[PDB]
Amino acid sequence: MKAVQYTEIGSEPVVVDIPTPTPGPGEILLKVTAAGLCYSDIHVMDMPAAQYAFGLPLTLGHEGVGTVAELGEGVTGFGVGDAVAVYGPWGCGACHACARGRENYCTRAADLGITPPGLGSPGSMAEYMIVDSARHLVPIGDLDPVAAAPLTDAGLTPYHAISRVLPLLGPGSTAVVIGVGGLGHVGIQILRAVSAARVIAVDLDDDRLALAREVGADAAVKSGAGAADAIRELTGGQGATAVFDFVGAQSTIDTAQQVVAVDGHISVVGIHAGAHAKVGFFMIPFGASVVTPFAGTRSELMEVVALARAGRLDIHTETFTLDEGPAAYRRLREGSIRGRGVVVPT
Amino acid sequence: MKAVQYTEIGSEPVVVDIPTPTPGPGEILLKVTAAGLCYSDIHVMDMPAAQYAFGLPLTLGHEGVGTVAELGEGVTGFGVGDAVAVYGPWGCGACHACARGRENYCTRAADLGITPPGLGSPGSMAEYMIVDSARHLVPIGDLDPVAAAPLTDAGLTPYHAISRVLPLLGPGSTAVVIGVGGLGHVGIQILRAVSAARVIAVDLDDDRLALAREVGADAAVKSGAGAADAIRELTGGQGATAVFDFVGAQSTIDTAQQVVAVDGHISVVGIHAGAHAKVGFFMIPFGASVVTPFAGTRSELMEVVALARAGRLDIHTETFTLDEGPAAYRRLREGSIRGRGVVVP
Amino acid sequence: MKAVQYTEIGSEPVVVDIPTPTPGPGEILLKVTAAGLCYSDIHVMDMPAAQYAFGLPLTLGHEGVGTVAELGEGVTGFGVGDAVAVYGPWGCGACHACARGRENYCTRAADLGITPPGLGSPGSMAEYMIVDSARHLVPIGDLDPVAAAPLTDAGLTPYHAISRVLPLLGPGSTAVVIGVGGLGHVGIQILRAVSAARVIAVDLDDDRLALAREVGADAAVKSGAGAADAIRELTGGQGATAVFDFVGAQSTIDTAQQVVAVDGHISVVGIHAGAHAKVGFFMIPFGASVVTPFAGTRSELMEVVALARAGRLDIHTETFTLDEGPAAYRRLREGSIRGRGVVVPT
Amino acid sequence: MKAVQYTEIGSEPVVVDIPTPTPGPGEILLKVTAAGLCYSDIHVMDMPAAQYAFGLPLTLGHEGVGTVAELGEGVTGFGVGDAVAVYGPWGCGACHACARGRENYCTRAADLGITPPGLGSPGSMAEYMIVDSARHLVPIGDLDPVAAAPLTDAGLTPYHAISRVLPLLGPGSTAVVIGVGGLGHVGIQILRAVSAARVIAVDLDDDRLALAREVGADAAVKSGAGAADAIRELTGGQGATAVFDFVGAQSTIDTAQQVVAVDGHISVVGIHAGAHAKVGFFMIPFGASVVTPFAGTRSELMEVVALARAGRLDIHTETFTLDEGPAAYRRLREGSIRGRGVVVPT
Ligand SMILES: NC(=O)c1ccc[n+]([C@@H]2O[C@H](COP(=O)([O-])OP(=O)(O)OC[C@H]3O[C@@H](n4cnc5c(N)ncnc54)[C@H](O)[C@@H]3O)[C@@H](O)[C@H]2O)c1
Ligand SMILES: NC(=O)c1ccc[n+]([C@@H]2O[C@H](COP(=O)([O-])OP(=O)(O)OC[C@H]3O[C@@H](n4cnc5c(N)ncnc54)[C@H](O)[C@@H]3O)[C@@H](O)[C@H]2O)c1
Ligand SMILES: NC(=O)c1ccc[n+]([C@@H]2O[C@H](COP(=O)([O-])OP(=O)(O)OC[C@H]3O[C@@H](n4cnc5c(N)ncnc54)[C@H](O)[C@@H]3O)[C@@H](O)[C@H]2O)c1
Ligand SMILES: NC(=O)c1ccc[n+]([C@@H]2O[C@H](COP(=O)([O-])OP(=O)(O)OC[C@H]3O[C@@H](n4cnc5c(N)ncnc54)[C@H](O)[C@@H]3O)[C@@H](O)[C@H]2O)c1
Ligand SMILES: C[C@@H](CCC(=O)O)C(=O)O
Ligand SMILES: C[C@@H](CCC(=O)O)C(=O)O
Ligand SMILES: C[C@@H](CCC(=O)O)C(=O)O
Ligand SMILES: C[C@@H](CCC(=O)O)C(=O)O
Ligand SMILES: [Zn+2]
Ligand SMILES: [Zn+2]
Ligand SMILES: [Zn+2]
Ligand SMILES: [Zn+2]
Ligand SMILES: [Zn+2]
Ligand SMILES: [Zn+2]
Ligand SMILES: [Zn+2]
Ligand SMILES: [Zn+2]
Repeated sequence: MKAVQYTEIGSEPVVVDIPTPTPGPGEILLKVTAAGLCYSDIHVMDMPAAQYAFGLPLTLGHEGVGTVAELGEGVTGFGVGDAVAVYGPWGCGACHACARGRENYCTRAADLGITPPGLGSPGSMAEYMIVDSARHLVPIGDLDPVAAAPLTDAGLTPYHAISRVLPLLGPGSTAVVIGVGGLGHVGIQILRAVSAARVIAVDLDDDRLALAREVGADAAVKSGAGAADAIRELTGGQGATAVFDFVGAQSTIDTAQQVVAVDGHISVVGIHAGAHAKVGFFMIPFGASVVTPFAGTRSELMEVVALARAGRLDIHTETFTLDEGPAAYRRLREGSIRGRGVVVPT
Repeated sequence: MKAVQYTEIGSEPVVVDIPTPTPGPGEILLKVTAAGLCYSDIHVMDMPAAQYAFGLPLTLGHEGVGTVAELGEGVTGFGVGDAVAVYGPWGCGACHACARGRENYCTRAADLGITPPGLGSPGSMAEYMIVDSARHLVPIGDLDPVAAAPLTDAGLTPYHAISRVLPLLGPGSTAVVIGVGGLGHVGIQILRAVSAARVIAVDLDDDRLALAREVGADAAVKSGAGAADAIRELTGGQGATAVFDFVGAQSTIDTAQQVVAVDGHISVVGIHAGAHAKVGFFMIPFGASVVTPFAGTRSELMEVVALARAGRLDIHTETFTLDEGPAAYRRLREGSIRGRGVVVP
Repeated sequence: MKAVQYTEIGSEPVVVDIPTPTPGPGEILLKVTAAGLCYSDIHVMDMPAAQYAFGLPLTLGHEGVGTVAELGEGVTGFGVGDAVAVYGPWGCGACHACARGRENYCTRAADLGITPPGLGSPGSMAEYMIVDSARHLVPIGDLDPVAAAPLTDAGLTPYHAISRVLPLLGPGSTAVVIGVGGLGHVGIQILRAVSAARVIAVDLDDDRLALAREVGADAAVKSGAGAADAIRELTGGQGATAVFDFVGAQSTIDTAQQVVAVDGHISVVGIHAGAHAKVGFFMIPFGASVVTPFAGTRSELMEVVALARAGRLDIHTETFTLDEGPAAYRRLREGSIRGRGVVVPT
Repeated sequence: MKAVQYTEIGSEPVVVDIPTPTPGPGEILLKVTAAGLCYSDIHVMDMPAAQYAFGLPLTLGHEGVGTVAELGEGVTGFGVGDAVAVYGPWGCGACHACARGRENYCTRAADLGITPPGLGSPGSMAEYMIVDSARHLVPIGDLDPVAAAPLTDAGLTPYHAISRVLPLLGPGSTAVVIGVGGLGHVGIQILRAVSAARVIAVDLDDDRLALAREVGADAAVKSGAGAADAIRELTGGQGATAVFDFVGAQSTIDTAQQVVAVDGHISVVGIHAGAHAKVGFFMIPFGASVVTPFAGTRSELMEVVALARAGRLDIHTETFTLDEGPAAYRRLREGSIRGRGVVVPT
């Protein structure tokens, strides 16, 4: 089968021919119908040799949707042909976090050698992929696979981040979304669907601010030195109830701290090495909590899929073939994908 | 009346004779029965002239309990003689936070000129004190005033900090308490009363570790460079579900970040200027939230009082006269009060 | 001043001339700009002499909006001319419930002689009204008073009922609204604004089903013996996550029990004497909680006002003069007000 | 192997000799170390032929602890000899409830033919028992099996019931526990461990009231006509914040409604056919919710085990052999087991 793999440290990923895998006991083989590109793949491929720990080669893609092609021995709960999304952040399934579906916060996974697809195990950027267990598949019914693939991370991650503080986001609240890319453009829509928050989007790029308004942002602010003051002018001086920072650069985190309300929240979702919030007296408002959330829970993925099925999420995508996978990663690097890149095999 | 006031920047507070105040409309005059000393008073008196904004003179004391002495015009809901605790962090009463009793997070109070007693308005370190409104009094019934005065901040603040994340602190959880002083020794007891968390106390001083064990800590370990490893050995490598840092120095915040569990919590309660948690990827576990909480809510003060009345809080105090107030502040500075200092007028 | 009062047990309310009140210390005099009619007023006026406890005469109206006309001695926080809504369910202000703004659940109010306007104290169906304390006023800014008056009960009560179980109403959930009148037509809109629940409206009257669809219900079905089966067909056999019953008749409560999901919720909001849910094993699904909520909290009223100001609530009203107040009550009795009746004094 | 089975409708269970089962793929064979008797087994054996649906014969016992004896094909995560408690209310593992560990509220289990051990599948009152999946085992380490077996239902069920409303049970709250048997005597202890609620225990039997005080009840009240007044005298007239009714007879539910506070909670946990709360205006306080909870969640079982391991639960038991199993059921019927009956296979 055809796959896109990271094969050499510091090199672009390549299209390869590798064996179609066979599912062992408990496993499911999917025919991949769509595989999302996430900017985290760029972080992974930019790691120096000393830090990179996912093994080579690595079939990329941790945003996967497919149809069940083959059931491993003992698997029930799915039939051949069933359309499914892959729950990405695999946990041990047994610990207290996993018992609540919070496999994203499993502390046993590392020691047990459990790695996610596209991030230590073979990913979805291939004609076929293996899933370890039935509990990591969520049915999507007749959802368009191209728009469904991003739900598994571009949807799941903002959904989880928002869910952690949803009780704060009542009528009269304001939520700031910083970074209107793959995650952020879905984040805006989740906020509109599950809360009555007023949504202010922030981006460097005017076309991304246009995208923000297209997907339901109430206001759009240019990122940079003026952003904090502009956001404060929009919130009447009180600041924003919650800031969801999908960039996570020091400058955006600083913006977030300068605008968050007393008893509000900053969610640092975007990853920029070294960047951090400074949470201490006189540096942040009283009661304003800060967290770096990770991925999301099993039930949260189901909820994201339910939003999509109800017509609440307009996922902006551009489609690529497997052959175009490396080109798509170059596009993601340069910031020229308006929303989420999605590879559609064959 | 006799009062203890901060009167000159950089100087020790002094015992003064000033007029007994008279309550205006809506106000209540209390005869103070106990006034707690909080280390925040030390922070206030150490502010340089450029930062200090509470006015001079300032009658100290933001931990106050008393008996109703005089009702201002229009006040009902209290009779003369009623024993009451003063809710300290006065808000506007009208905004969305205040409407939920969360006057500690009122953003309108500053612009309206509303300041708390002992921190801009006259405090409880005096024979009498004024309270602005009935909603800032909580009845304490027959609670011993000496043990009650600390409830208003030493109790309230940890109670609020713990309450923010109480749903995390189920059976099998671990809570670390750093700093077993006024706040911390009450924090341990609140954790034991309202959760099934295992409680690990941390302090510099071995006598404070003994205090921690006396008030129900499951383990008590020495603060400093070895504390993170010692705490991890106790938690089996998984770390602590929540860390309540009542010191808030950079070294204790660093300890907190090195021990907090995935999806846990750090509450930076103690105040040390410039100190901060560094909340970013690779610097803290996934899902571990960090906050600097402030004071507590109206209903939280009532709950603290209810814990005290039920016998769940053994408040360790040392009692001082008004005349000894300045000496008590010196004792607080040097760290020689085992628990909370309380002035009794 | 002109007022509408209940003056004789069993008789229609009457238009009267009574003294314009003067505010004592702590009180505020409002010039009433709009006064809502609630079906609870019908329940009150239908009480026999032995049950009726609100005193005669009683100026009706517990849904009040006005402008501050006179400040009593010592009142600050409001200026003359400020547009305000009256928080209805007055409590003691001092107990643990009141300290959280939950004056609706105050247990001390009765013993202290504290009664709400229109329900023991003089109401808003008059040119002027007294409010006991500043904490019972919420600013409405430039909101149209006619559409604002219903927020104080038609908005507040459903808002509170929904808020009690808002965490259940995630994506994929279904909420049933029974009774699309004053409360119900606002309840539908609150559900759409603060949740991603699919909303199924139920009413006896086809025109009310049309109203339900106009204000955003996803489906609207006829009440009665077939309603439970029709709702189950819409929910795929799993039943409804939550049922908000704004009728509260035995037949509607029975419908609610026959459709509620496992681990769901029934909120019995409507008042029909003797009617009750039967909460016991084999009579209701496992984990399905049932409550009779009452009014709402101070912060909830502020949130309702915030929804209205954000354009999320289209309040359907019909306007009456004070002189038409008794006629409006006859209209409410016969069920011919499409939404909420509102008296506008002048 | 020896087992205790219900074999004939209306007859006492019998000691039988049946084949030792062998684990199929995914299954685990446990050597049973302790098997709890629950009064629900009495309800099951009293069902007429027309209602009884669990098949005959049925190996009783849905409170099971054991050691891993044999691993089925594919099972890892447990080693032979590991001490484990069985999570009883088996669900499908895949639905939204199950994804959160809430298999107790699974709606798919019935249609998939999934039944719990002792309640449709073979139970723990045998020398060995099969568990369907690793996710239904929770490690107990060196916990005494006799005191551990009741945790799986006598602990789990009250724990779940309490957990549903734990935020109500702050300092100053009162919780009433009605019925100080298997469940109730553990319920008291959970309340003391996880809340600062004052606990009032209610029972018919003075020896059970003594047991209540032994396990930490603050007060003990004789059940019956005087109980409501006695409880109100203890709560100062305000009533009880929460009532956990482990009897669920009409008289105890009536007591519960007569004592529950405004904005409180009644949890009807005990099963008495036909008995129900009457939740309607004028029949219950405003805001007082009522539910019939069922079993508990996966993570709740882990928490119960954690309480036991921390020394917070003193489980009162009487031990029986397998041969004495039928005698133990007679003892349970007559109400002569002080706490929980536990069979220990030889
Ligand atoms: N925490 C998690 O679990 C998690 C999960 C997935 C992705 N991520 C991270 O989230 C981030 C976003 O991922 P993506 O795939 O959406 O990226 P993307 O490249 O699709 O989007 C980036 C967006 O941010 C904007 N942007 C860049 N710098 C900005 C600034 N200084 N101010 C405002 N806007 C700015 C860009 O214009 C673009 O709209 C990445 O760092 C990724 O690794 C985190
Ligand atoms: N956030 C708020 O709303 C709020 C409210 C009140 C007080 N505070 C702050 O809480 C802090 C504690 O106040 P207090 O009155 O309890 O102080 P205290 O002087 O009574 O107690 C300090 C305790 O901390 C211990 N300690 C000091 N340095 C330590 C270290 N590095 N590691 C471990 N233990 C250490 C001491 O040995 C002592 O037991 C102060 O900074 C105070 O200003 C905050
Ligand atoms: N719990 C509380 O705090 C609270 C507060 C306010 C009002 N209420 C009560 O809520 C109820 C609704 O009040 P309102 O002012 O909205 O009434 P309304 O008369 O404006 O609306 C009643 C609606 O219910 C519909 N209806 C009547 N019987 C029905 C049935 N069997 N099935 C379906 N629909 C039916 C009518 O067609 C109408 O659309 C009243 O009983 C009132 O007393 C309760
Ligand atoms: N909801 C669930 O998921 C669930 C789970 C397990 C058990 N149960 C049910 O819980 C109930 C209790 O089970 P158990 O095994 O603890 O029973 P048990 O026989 O061990 O205890 C019954 C206790 O209730 C007391 N009692 C009986 N009638 C009473 C009355 N009128 N007032 C006060 N006390 C009274 C008895 O004296 C005894 O102390 C049973 O009905 C059982 O079926 C429910
Ligand atoms: C490398 C990065 C992957 C997150 C993601 O799934 O996008 C992470 O593990 O934090
Ligand atoms: C000066 C200090 C006071 C805190 C306290 O009330 O103890 C603060 O405002 O943070
Ligand atoms: C009299 C009635 C008033 C309800 C309402 O405010 O509509 C009640 O209190 O039940
Ligand atoms: C028969 C009974 C079993 C409850 C239990 O597990 O004890 C029920 O299904 O409710
Ligand atoms: Zn990603
Ligand atoms: Zn795990
Ligand atoms: Zn202080
Ligand atoms: Zn305020
Ligand atoms: Zn009404
Ligand atoms: Zn009250
Ligand atoms: Zn049972
Ligand atoms: Zn299920």
